[PDB]
Amino acid sequence: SKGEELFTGVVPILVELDGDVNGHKFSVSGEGEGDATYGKLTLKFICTTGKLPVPWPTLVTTLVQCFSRYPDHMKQHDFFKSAMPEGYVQERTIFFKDDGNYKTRAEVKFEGDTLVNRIELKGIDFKEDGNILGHKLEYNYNSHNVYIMADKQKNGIKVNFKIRHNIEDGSVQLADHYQQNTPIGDGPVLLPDNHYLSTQSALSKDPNEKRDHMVLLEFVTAAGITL
Amino acid sequence: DLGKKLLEAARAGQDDEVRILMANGADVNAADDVGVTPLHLAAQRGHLEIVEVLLKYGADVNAADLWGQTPLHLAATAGHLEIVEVLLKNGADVNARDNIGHTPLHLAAWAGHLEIVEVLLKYGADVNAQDKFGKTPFDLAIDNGNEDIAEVLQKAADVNAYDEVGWTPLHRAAWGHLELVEKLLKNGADVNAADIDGYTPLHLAAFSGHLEIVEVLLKYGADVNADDQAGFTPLHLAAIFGHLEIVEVLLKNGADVNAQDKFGKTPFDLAIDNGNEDIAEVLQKA
Repeated sequence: SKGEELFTGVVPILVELDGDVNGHKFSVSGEGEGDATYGKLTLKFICTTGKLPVPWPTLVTTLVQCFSRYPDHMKQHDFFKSAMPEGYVQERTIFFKDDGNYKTRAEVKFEGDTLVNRIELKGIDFKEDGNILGHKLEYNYNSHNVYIMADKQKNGIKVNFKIRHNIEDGSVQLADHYQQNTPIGDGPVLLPDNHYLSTQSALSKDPNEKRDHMVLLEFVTAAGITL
Repeated sequence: DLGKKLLEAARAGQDDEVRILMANGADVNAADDVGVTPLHLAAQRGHLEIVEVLLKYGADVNAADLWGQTPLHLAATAGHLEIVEVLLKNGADVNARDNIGHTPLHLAAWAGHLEIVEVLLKYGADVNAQDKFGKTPFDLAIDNGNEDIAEVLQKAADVNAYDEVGWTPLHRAAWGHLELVEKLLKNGADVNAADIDGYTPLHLAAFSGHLEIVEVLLKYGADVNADDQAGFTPLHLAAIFGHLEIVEVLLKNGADVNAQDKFGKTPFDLAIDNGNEDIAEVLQKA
């Protein structure tokens, strides 16, 4: 494939998300850099349409696993980079416990020298005083394990993991992610063995940004295959 | 226009323009939209002469971008040894924290940069520093396969230890480290430790498809029908991923064929949906 070679250095990132949760339409745009060699992301996001109707933590997952650190002994198992530059489709269904669900379709691909994540999100069955639409999720994030599997019959991959958003009053809002990635181009891709990614994240605020924004620092690395 | 040109000169590596722009009224501490200063770009992109020039001109060695990163954080990650030494020589905070809480030592250990680790230790790096997810530079080295760094960090100075996602050494060993599993269990590792998602080492082993590890876990008392907050049992996982021998062993040790995941499927149903015709067949004799 040779698509992994497009990530040997720092890559500019562009994120564009048109969302719609219970008719509350909104748009997000993000920009920054990704460094696959060290699985690092340095991004800042903005709600281009004003106040974001849902908490920023819920969109972190939706808002480029191709920038995950795959060590040399796992090069064979990096589907994300293997589908580049044509890219891959990333579809998810995020079920929040005792609340509604997101549904996302992303086209992650290269447009020039920039890796662009263009997303379309739709949320339904959400409760106006729930943890999401009621803004009870704290502005932090947790470390998660992301379990990756080759597709049920050999075209792309599937990914499942449970996100855990902290709630102001102590409890936790789970979010079952049922992810499904498929390559856009017809070229060859790497179908990996079962493994996992170990994620880190830090949400913060630019003190000079008066808009609704999310400063994101994120470290990710694959693991689970050796020798 | 000087700030943008100085940032672009320090980025491109053009020490020609840096001293020209500084001879003009260029602010050495210019910062872009994100808090990146000419010293960040010179440090990250391996431009030693520019680092020395900027620091000589009064560049803030400890300037922090929006993500809390300093030129030392970037130099330690990018693996630029001399730049790290110079930064440390000019008053760089050896234990500055990025937004995740990484110190330069974490990043060097994360990035597999031994000589950086040695330098940072020599300049006073806190080997016991934890990021905001509980990981020490050692743990980060471990999780990334940086053995020598882990060996150096441990030397710099609980088999049931558990990180912020509930993973114990047995969870990490379950991914194809048989001898490690045997040692940990022999030393008293809790064979039924459930992580944050409710997964036990037997879940991970069945998911990873390591027969030997599954057998050892079972002969050490592993709950073959584990399912607290997990949503599956090891028999479900083994049936999803076509691990026939795993299914044989799990059944032999009392796996429940009628167990239902949180979607209502039995291991038979999962084997049917995944085309595992053999597993479905022997699961039919129940």
